[PDB]
Amino acid sequence: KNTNAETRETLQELYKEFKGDEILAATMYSTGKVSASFTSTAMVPETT
Amino acid sequence: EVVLHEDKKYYPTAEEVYGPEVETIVQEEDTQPLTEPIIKPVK
Amino acid sequence: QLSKQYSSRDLPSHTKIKYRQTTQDAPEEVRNRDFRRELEERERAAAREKNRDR
Amino acid sequence: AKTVTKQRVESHFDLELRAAVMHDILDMMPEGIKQNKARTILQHLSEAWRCWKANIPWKVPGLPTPIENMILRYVKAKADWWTNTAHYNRERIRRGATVDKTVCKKNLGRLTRLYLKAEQERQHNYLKDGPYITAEEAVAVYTTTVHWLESRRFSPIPFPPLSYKHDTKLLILALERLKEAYSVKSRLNQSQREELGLIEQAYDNPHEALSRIKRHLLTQRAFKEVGIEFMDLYSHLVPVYDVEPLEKITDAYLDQYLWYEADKRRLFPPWIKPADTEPPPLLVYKWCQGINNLQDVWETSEGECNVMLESRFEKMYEKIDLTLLNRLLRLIVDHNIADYMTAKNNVVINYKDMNHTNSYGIIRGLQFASFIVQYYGLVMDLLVLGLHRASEMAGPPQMPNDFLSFQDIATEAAHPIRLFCRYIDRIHIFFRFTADEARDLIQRYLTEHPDPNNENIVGYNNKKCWPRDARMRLMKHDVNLGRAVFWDIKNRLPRSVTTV
Amino acid sequence: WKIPPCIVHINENFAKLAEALYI
Amino acid sequence: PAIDSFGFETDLRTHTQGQAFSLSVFHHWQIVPGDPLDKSIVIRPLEPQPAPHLAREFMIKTRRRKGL
Amino acid sequence: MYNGIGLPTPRGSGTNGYVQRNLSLV
Amino acid sequence: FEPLVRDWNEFNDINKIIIRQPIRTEYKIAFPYLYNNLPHHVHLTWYHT
Amino acid sequence: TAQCFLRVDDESMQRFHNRVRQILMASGSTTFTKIVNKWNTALIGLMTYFREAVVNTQELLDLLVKCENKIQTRIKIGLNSKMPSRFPPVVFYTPKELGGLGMLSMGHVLI
Amino acid sequence: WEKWKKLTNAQRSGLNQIPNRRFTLWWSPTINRANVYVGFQVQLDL
Amino acid sequence: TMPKPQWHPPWKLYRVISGHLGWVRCIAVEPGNQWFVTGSADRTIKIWDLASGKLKLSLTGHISTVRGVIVSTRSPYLFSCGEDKQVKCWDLEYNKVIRHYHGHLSAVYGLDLHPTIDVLVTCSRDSTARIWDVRTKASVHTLSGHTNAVATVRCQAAEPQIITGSHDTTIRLWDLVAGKTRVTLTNHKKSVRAVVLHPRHYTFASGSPDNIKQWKFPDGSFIQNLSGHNAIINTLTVNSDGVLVSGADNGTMHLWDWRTGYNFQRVHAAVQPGSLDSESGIFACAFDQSESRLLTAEADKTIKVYREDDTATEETHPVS
Amino acid sequence: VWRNTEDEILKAAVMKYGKNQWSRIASLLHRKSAKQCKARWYEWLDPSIKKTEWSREEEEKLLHLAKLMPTQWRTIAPIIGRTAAQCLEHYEFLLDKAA
Repeated sequence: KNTNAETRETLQELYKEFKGDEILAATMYSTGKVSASFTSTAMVPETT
Repeated sequence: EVVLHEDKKYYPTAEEVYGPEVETIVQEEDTQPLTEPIIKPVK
Repeated sequence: QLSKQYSSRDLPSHTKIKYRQTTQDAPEEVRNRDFRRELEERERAAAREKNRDR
Repeated sequence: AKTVTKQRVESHFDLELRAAVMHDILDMMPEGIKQNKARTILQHLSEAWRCWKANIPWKVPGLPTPIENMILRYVKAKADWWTNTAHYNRERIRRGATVDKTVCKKNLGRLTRLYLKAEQERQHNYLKDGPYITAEEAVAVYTTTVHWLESRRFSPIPFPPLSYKHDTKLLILALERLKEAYSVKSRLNQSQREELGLIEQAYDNPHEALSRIKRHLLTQRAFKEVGIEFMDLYSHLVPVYDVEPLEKITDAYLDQYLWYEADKRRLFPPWIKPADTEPPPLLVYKWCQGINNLQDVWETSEGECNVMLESRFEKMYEKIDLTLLNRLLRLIVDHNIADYMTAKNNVVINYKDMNHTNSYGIIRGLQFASFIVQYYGLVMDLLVLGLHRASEMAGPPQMPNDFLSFQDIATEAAHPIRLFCRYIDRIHIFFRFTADEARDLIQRYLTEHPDPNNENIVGYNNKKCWPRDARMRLMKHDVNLGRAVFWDIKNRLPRSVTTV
Repeated sequence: WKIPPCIVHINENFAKLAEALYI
Repeated sequence: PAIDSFGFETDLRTHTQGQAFSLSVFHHWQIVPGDPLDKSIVIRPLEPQPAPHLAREFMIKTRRRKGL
Repeated sequence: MYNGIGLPTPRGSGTNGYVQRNLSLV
Repeated sequence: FEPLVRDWNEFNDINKIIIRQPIRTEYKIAFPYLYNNLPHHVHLTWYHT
Repeated sequence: TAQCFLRVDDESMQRFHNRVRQILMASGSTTFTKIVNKWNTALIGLMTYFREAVVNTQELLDLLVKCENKIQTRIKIGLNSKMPSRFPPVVFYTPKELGGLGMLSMGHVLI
Repeated sequence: WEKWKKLTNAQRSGLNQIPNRRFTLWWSPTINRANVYVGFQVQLDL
Repeated sequence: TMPKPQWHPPWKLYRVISGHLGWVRCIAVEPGNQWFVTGSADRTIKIWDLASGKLKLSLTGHISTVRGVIVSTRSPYLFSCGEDKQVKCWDLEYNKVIRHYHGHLSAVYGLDLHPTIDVLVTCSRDSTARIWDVRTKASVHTLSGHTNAVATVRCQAAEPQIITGSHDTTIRLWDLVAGKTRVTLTNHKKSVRAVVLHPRHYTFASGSPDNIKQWKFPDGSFIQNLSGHNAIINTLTVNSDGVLVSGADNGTMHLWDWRTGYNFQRVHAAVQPGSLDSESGIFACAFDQSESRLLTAEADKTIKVYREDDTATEETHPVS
Repeated sequence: VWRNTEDEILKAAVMKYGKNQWSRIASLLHRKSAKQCKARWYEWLDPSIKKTEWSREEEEKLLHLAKLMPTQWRTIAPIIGRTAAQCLEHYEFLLDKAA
């Protein structure tokens, strides 16, 4: 992306001033994750 | 490597689950229409 | 105590048994056959087919 | 000893499913010596099925594994059966084999549940695999929209003033539009009776209303939940969204207002075309009559080629992104209205007993969603044409052009793209190439997607409705130009935004 | 063998997106 | 003509209730009414050509199949 | 004469499938 | 009777044909095999009595 | 300098057909005159949109014959007979002032 | 031609038979003719 | 202890066929070894080529799970049996159902053919078995006396001719012509779902979650236990060469020696990609007629085909 | 709107019948419908909704999100555990205290 000065200088300053994050960084029988993730599509599928 | 939901492969593939020497057929639609008898008659 | 009622489906039908003939596969030829080598043959032939396939 | 016919098929499937369970484990992997609580493992099994159907993560806290595996296995058996039956009947209904009237309704209900399971998964995957649009594509899109608007000399749309003169006209139009729903005045219901009450009282006191509206527009960013359901058109279904009457009124007004101001300030250039000036039979006439009036359009003497390509944007209303869309709306309206619109697309969507939260796409059953779709489509017209040709088509901001006109003949013939119309999300483009433009295009096509085996001819789809005397003739140069043109247009559109 | 009786993630590129846009 | 010899049997027997009956043999060749070489005679490609153009078409179609 | 005109079977068509020749042909 | 069972061809090319007398169903039934492709379950009836 | 030949699209024929299909399907709870009011609305909405693409599409003309006569047949079935002489055309096409049903037709053409 | 209380289920649905009934009475010397195909003749009651 | 068992080579997975849309519940091989036939819980009966594994044809007549199929040695007939309470007779020269045997009162759990006469035995969940005359579709005998689902039935030409193992955990050997129970074996503690007969040894085995048992004809006398496979046992299938395959319901399949009762191999396959691990389970096993290949029909909708390992020897695989 | 009496009749009805039989609970209430019943319970009368003061980490997280995902209150709220109307009022309140 060499589209314009706005984008070049943007990505420069972004890769410069931008450093790792804090809040969401932290915030991102058997147990039952199988049954949960199977009768719910709104979960990541475990098969074991 | 941001994986657009349209691709999103879960599920390790066949070759990777079975191995390099076992073959793996996948036969949905079949050959051989219905009208072609299995045992043929004689004439 | 055998009733006289009856059914449309129990009317006589298909009253001869088709016996498996000589060419199809009679229990005689099954008495004979060598299966292992025949099968090895056809499996190799199929592998050659799907080789020429790719 | 009666057969299993057509009305005992579901009942019989369950007799035998729950018999099989009772054989299966609750009496052949016990060691619950006492009295094996089979009557309660069967109750789990029926609640596991209800939770699968409602998309609820079913986990019973302490329950031995063999029992949990038995239940999960059998619910997956029932789910495979339920889903394959839904596939089967939908084909029957689509082509026309049933007229049975309980199958039509059972099947609309089955496919609504399946759609909402797929959808809740797609929103979860958004929030997990992160914004699909990079921080380079988003910035190119933003900067390009800024350059468009600045070269047009647009004048952003301001907040509906306090003593604005037209507001009772705009609200009278809103409410007329809303009553058109209940034209017949049927048995409607409680909720439609209440909505009609709201319309009438805001018809009587038009300033309590406008006060309420501008208050909503100023302070509210958390709205009620909307209900969904499907309209069955026998060949596909259509979602239909049900919003609460108070917000329906505030959106009706905002709809009218944005469209009035946008058209007065000339936001939408003339190729965005469900336009108020003609009906669709007249657009078809004007397109034929615009092609025919291009300059030397029917000549092939020197080996030119005309290509008419037409496609669809393939999922725009569903990969709109609410953060990028907020900022792109802010370039245009008052940050209050931009925020109201963008926060109103993020609601809880509810069907019989399944609920989820919209976070990725757009609810098309809002009343300003016409505006949002056509503005986003403007941004993608810009990614397809480029700013230079789009500004030649739209003409200088002091002197716009009309639908398919240019200013001179130099500008019209200065480029391959001669006409462009975009119905809501359908795209019809008309190119006119010279011999060497065509040759170079095909060169760079083949270089990347080489077809040595003459298999380009196979995929090509024509219209099997004219006789072969009138269809398209697939020669090598022709089908290769067709594919090169498509390959070149589909490369301008990032895949995280829309595709073709 | 006793049976009981029946009765969010966020990526971190959201942050780099939002702030790249503010810049 | 060998051209119009086709199905004439069925046509005749049908129209006359089989009372008449036709048997046929080749007898001789003859000149076809056509000018085999005129470019200003064009083919309405399915309607039946009138006599001035039978050999014109005959050539066009025969080569179109064979002669190129 | 069924000369390639008409229906295969006028059974589920809502017509009697009766055919005629365009009398105003010339 | 109800029909017994239920793209491109070259012999049907309209540039290569000569229609001097137009085929009709009487011919297609008089000569089943000459005048018809895939003629199946057909009786060839003829009479020069 | 050129001619445009028009036809109705395939997906527009299919959408008309599905619209008639749901008329007939949701009519065991309507009265004869409402079944015919919906037929009239759909058929005007097709003819006044397309208008000469309909004349040129030989597949519509058949669609309209079969669909019109399916609507008539549902009215017969609503009474309890399909005899063709108990229900001449007069009872369907008579305007609604003279008491008829008031159908508008396009299936009496020659195809 | 021919210019609250609360109703049970089968009153709030199921057609209204009266307009069908009067369409049949009006068109009735046609719907009830004598030259028919198959049909077995019967006298109305009284 | 016992003599020392014969050393048998091992078996290795070599093919995995995938085309069904629900559990695959029964499998069988042609007489002449060209094709095998599977019947599944997606209600279809598929017919696969045994060399390549290509699907030749799929028949759809049933209304529910096909729970057993078999193919007649004497006539060009396939017999299918389902959970819709129906037993069907497919004729393989038109590929069409020609005959249907009506009279059971709940799902038909299994079905077998007499090799000499033309009669049929079927076992069902109404806790009875029935003997049909193949040719006039009439029930000649209703073998009653169990007190629960009759999980399985086998028939032979010697005597007694009919062996049914049930879910009340007992086995019965029946006199056919008399049509009543000779011997009642109550040695198993859990439901008996698989029984098998040796091709040349007047002996038969019967499996249950407790342990397989071997017994001796014709009065059903105990011979030995076989233990180690502690899982619900869905199939037992015995080779000519004393190989005995016992396939279970939690996926695992063990291989034994028929004679000494020594379990020499244990296979635990892996489920097809998108399956849960609780969707591993084996419903049918079958040796081909060369008795070289072993097909299995699985609860994850697969047909796993195992072959004999040609490069192993007693010193590669010591016998314990 | 809603009055102490009706709110308590609701409470009693729900706690008896269960939390998915909205139509009968509606029937107990004079001039109240199941939409309103369900909304009232899930926003104000549910006892897993907490009416307390904000932890400082709650608040700093609040502002972090409202910057990440601007104006999406239904999406934000569950990630911190108050209803979206609470989150919204408190975010404007922090903005104005710092105004």
